[PDB]
Order: sequence, then structure tokens, then C-alpha cells
Amino acid sequence: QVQLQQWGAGLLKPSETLSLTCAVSGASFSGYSWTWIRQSPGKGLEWIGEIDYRGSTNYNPSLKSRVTMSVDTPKNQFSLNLTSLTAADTAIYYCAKGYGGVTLVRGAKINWFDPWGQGTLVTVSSEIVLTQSPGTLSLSPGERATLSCRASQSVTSRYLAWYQQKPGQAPRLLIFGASSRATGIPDRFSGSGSGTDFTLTISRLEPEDFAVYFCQQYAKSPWTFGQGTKVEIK
Amino acid sequence: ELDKIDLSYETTESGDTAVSEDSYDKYASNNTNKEYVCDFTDQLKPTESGPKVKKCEVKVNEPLIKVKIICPLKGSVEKLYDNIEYVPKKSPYVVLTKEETKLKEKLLSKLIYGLLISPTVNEKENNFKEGVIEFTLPPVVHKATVFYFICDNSKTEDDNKKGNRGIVEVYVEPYGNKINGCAFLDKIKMKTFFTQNIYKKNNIYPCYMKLYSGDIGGILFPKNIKSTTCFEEMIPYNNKSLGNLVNNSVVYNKEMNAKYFNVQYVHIPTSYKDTLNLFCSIILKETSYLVYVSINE
Repeated sequence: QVQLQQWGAGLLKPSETLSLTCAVSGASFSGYSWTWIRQSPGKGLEWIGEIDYRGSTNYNPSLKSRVTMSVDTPKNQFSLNLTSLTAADTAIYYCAKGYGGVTLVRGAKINWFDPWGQGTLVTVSSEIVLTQSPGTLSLSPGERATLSCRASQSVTSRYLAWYQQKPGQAPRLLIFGASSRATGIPDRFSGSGSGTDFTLTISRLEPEDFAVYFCQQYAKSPWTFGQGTKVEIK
Repeated sequence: ELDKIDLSYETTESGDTAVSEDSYDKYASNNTNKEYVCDFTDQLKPTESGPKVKKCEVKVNEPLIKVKIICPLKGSVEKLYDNIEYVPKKSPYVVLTKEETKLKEKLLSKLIYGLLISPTVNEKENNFKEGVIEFTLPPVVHKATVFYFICDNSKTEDDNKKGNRGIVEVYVEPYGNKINGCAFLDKIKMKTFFTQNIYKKNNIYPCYMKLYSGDIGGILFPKNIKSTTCFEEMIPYNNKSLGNLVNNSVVYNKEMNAKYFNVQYVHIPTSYKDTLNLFCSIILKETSYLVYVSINE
């Protein structure tokens, strides 16, 4: 029953300051890396930063200058402050629970994000690169879909996760560790790969399995996503 | 006996609970001063939702941290822990490390040089059989380490309720370089951990550990040792124990009863700003060695 309430002013003029807050329930505020993620038109999914109950932070080098995060551990809340706003910052911002598990691999954290928050649209107006193929699959029910995710450099261990984003919804975790089904995930979703080459296989498609699928690496910070693969009917 | 590892033993974090790693209930230890505590007394009771996996993350990046782990005992409350189990049974001398998604038994003393494991916890034995185990981490760790304990109650059944599986994962990050003090030697681990080494056959320079406010000192005592006045009966050359001489200092392994490493450490408080020049001695059986401690010279 992990819920993530999210709120903050969404309609801002340029150069103003964005302020979002997220409140956690059903989970221990200690023991996870509370992260912020935005989905912009064109740019795609982008990891902003993370913060734990002790106040330690990790920010994306691209947004590092303008991003500030805080925690109010008594109330189980954590907050984002993006500054010097521009139109490129218009996007859907997600509160997210990062697993935050420790690993002896340096620069790596077992940090797939699940569950995501509902999302907040912010409108401004008055590294390891993962390349997914194809960009779009057009298939009918009962057929097998095979998706690819290729990294610019080797992903240490198998520190890769896959996400499903049904239309109008936040992403939900499908696979972690490249090939481990998450809780409540049907067996028709299979993950495979290691190193630089990974695939997600949907064996027998069903009408709701037609969504956008993303890969994410957590082997080298900043955590990065693929551009997405859209699965549609034919 | 206490330090006997089974090389064939294998388990997984989830054990036989069917819970995937994304569904663990992770939380942090209750940290107070330099004591990190993972208490499972209230966490593993049989629940409707069980079996749940409850992982307590112990993250250490500072020296001389003491880790306490409380695992409720069978019969402490009737029925609720009737089939409880803990792993390794020889904890804390034996811990679990992750090798290929698998957990296998490893000696904690070989994972971390200098680690203090006392024989007693609160004048009860230092074993999960008494419900509690403790160990103090050293003032220096060079390589990152991750070891686990298990306190599993998922096999306990009460009507339609089942207990939870408890995991403690201790994560030690590197900290420190060398310990201000002396190692009386006869591995490279013994030679690289202390600032001064003292060889038995031909020594020129006696032990001279030079401390300042906030610093950590230590002594690796000779394997063959009769007695030592060091840190309990000290001689100022300017209330004879170092505790009485330096209010609120702390000495680790006062009783020299910790296994493996015949070491005691000292912590000078940052508050202490006065100057002090002390002497103690170490007696062998077969000669004796002189120890000179200066604080804030």
C-alpha cells in the first residue's frame, strides 16, 4: 500500500522557481532514495536527483546547477526546487521511490524506481546512453513482441530495469536485474541480456499490453532511460 | 567451534518466502551516538500479510561503530516465534556474503581486520541464542564490505497468520588510513594498519603513539603477553587510568578478551584540549616493552 502524494504550483512564468513536495506513506522513509524524474515532450524521461532521510543528495550534472532537494523526515516528505525556469523545463514531474540498494560496484546503486507518483504537469509560460529499437511496433493480439535496449558502454552486472507506461498513466516497473519479474507481473514478460545488449520479450500480446516500454540503467550515475518503444495495433 | 564455517551452506535473501526483491520492506537501523541497532522484536510477529521480508540496512562510514542486533527468542512470547530461526548460527563470528545471488558463510574477522567481537553482551553471551549480538567496527577499513545476518520467523504459523523473514545487511564503506599507535609484530595487514611497527628481535624505537584532540589510537599487543598497565594504570610525567585522566575518553577492548585481534583502541575527545605525557608498559613471559602516549603536544 505504498502511496506517494504529490503537490506543487504547476503554472509558472519564466525565470520563476518551481517547488514540488512529495509525501510518502506505507513505506519506511529511511531505506529508500526518494528521487524526482521528469518526462518532457521530445527530451523524454530524465532523472533529476535523489535524497535520503539523512539529507544526502545526488543530482543530475545537467540540472545540478539549478536543482536543490530537501527532506522533512518527521513528516515523511521530500521536496524539489528547480530554478531559473525556461520553456524546456515544461514537463510531467514524478515523485518516485528509488530502491537505493547498496552494491560493491562503484558508482552503482540498485536503484530502479518503483512505484512512481501520479505526476505533476509544470507549464512554463506567461553518461550511459541507452538506445532502444524499434521505435514503434505494430502488432495484433497473440503475437510476440521483442524489444531491444543497447547501452553506449557496458552495464556492470545486469543492472537494468524495464518500465511499462500505459497511455495517460505513470510508469510501473516490469523487470529489474534485466530478467527478474517484479511483483504482480505476468509470466508473458521476459527480460534477457547482459553487457551492452538487452531485450524485453512479450510472448503473447493482449489488448492492454499496448503501451510504451523504457529501459533504465543503474550501473553508472546519472541514471538514464531509453527514449521508449511504442507498441500499437496492426 | 565458535568460528566454524560451513562452506556448503547456501541460502538466498528471500529464502523460501517467494518475495521478490522489489517487495522487501527496507528500513534503516536506529542510530544513537555510535551504536547502530536493528531490533526485530516487533517486526517479525505473525501477520495476515506475511510472510514479508524486512531488511534492516546498517550503513557505516565512521570509525568505532557498534552494531547491535536483537532477534526475538523462541518462547519469549508463546506461539508467536515457535519456529524462529537465525543464520548464521555462529554469528557474529560467522556472517553471510553475497556470491552469485547466493549467501554463504564467511568469517567476519577475515572480512574486516581489527573488528572487535566481545564474548559477552550485557553480561549475557554474545550469541543469537541469548537474543542479542554485538560487534564494534575498527577505526580503519580499506575495502568496502557487505555481510548479512538472518532472523527468520516465516516458518512460524498461527491460525492463518505467518511470521516474517528478517534480513540485516551491514554496509561498510572505506574510512581512515592508518591508526596512530604501535603494532608489536613477529601479514601485510598487520604492517599497513598502524603507523609504527615494533619488531621483537631487534628494536631501536619503543612505542610512541602521538595523539591529538579527536584522534584515535591503538596498540596491537604482542601475541605472548603476561600483563599490561596500559590505559588503566598510567604514569604522567608532567586518577591514573586514561579514563580518569581524560574525562569522557573511551577505550575499546579494556578487558583484552576479544577474539582474533589482541588490540585495544583509544578515542581522545575533541573537547579535550589540555596537554598530557603518559607512560605504560607491556610484560611478556619468555623482557618488557615501554609505551609512551603523548596527547596534544
